[PDB]
Amino acid sequence: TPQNITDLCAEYHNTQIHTLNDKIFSYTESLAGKREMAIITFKNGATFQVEVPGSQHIDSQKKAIERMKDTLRIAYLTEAKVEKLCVWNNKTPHAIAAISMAN
Amino acid sequence: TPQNITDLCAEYHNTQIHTLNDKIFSYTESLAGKREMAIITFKNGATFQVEVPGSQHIDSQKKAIERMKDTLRIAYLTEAKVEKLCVWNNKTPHAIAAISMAN
Amino acid sequence: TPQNITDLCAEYHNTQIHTLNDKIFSYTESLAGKREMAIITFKNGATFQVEVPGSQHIDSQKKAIERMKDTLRIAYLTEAKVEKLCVWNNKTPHAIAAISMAN
Amino acid sequence: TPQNITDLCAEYHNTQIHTLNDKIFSYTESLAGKREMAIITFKNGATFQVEVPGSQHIDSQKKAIERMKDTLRIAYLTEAKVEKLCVWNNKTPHAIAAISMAN
Amino acid sequence: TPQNITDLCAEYHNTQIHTLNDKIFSYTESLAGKREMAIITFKNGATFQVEVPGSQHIDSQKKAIERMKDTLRIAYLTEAKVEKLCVWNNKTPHAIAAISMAN
Repeated sequence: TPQNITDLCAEYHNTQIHTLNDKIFSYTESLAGKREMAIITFKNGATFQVEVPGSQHIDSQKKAIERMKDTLRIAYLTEAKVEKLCVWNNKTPHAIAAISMAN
Repeated sequence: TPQNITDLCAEYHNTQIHTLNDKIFSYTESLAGKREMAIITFKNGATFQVEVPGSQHIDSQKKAIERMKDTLRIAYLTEAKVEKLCVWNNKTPHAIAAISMAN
Repeated sequence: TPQNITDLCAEYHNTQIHTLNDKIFSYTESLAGKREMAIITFKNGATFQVEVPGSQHIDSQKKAIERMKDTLRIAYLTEAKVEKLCVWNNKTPHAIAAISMAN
Repeated sequence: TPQNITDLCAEYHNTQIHTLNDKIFSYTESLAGKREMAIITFKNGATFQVEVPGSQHIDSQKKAIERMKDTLRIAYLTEAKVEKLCVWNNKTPHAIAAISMAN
Repeated sequence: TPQNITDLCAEYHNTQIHTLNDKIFSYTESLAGKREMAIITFKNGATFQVEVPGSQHIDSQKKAIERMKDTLRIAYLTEAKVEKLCVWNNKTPHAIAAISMAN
């Protein structure tokens, strides 16, 4: 086991960390057909999506997506302080793979 | 992959943007047969519904109506602040497609 | 589609509106067999129940009952003023069909 | 149907009420195989468990245990104030039947 | 049945206790394939993992796994303040089995 976000992130091909150290600026949640996604923003314009679940997503992968969106929300809403993000740079916007929180 | 709500909205036919910049005045919720839904209001009188799930409801779409419901509830209690709303104008009350939260 | 809590209650047969404009005095919960339920109490003395699901509920309704059980708990913990309650008046305690919370 | 914890407690035969009028002092939760449960405590030492969901249970019951677990964490974190508790006394510790939180 | 964290941990031999009497320093959640889990950190630099739901789990536990991720998140964001930890010792990072929270 990886022990940290950095180490975790290292284990995937099209990956990358962002070091935010700030709370999310906006949260968007879509229910719209094929657009069942959440998008987040930082005051610097850093925009990130939580992916539309696909069949490219394992079983394990899928639920734990619903959880990432539960997390984005409570963080957004409690005024967070996001540290870093692990992300799939091979998408626009960048796909959140993992989040790290620390005050 | 849309990077904001406005754009997202644009990917559809009976759609429309509301820019409120206000928290929900009221929140309504129901379990009575065939009217299993939620309804939000604002102090200008603008009312919006989260629909009762039916056919034209992808299973993934379906799970997503549920999360909307959690969302308008917590947003309601946390003294909200809803920037935008993508809605199906071909409904009455207007059908919530997506929500945008900005501070 | 109902536009508010009042015309929605009207859609139903053995219903009626109480308008409280007050917070929940007490909340109660049982996991006891055949009594898996919740009970609300208002300071004036008014008592209501979130009914135990049995045949008389449509599957969809069941999912709704759990969300209802969720809203009452949180409104309670928060001291969320409860505006109205649409209530099936053919049960004792009065069985809740819908809840309205206003600012 | 019953409209208070007292009437409901009494519908069962290996029961008793505890009147605490105080917030939960400690909250313990476990994923230990076969010991999937929680234990609550009060300041002076009273201990109660929410059971591992099995086969003396009725099923309607199985989800209602889940929510009891939810109610006790939230009540813990938000420093609640337990009015009452209905408990199966033929079990050590005391297995929570129902819970009462009063304003 | 166990009466406390100490008791429970006491039933396994590949399990060890940690007493922290501190609130979590960092919370890390991942949805990356084969890495769907969470990581928590203490300022003493103590690091813990909630395991990915593998073959060494019972279906009861899987549900509980979910719950533990819910607890850690609530505790983190709430400045929780964890007392003790009963952990699975034959792994690194040490994997959680049960938590105790007192205040």
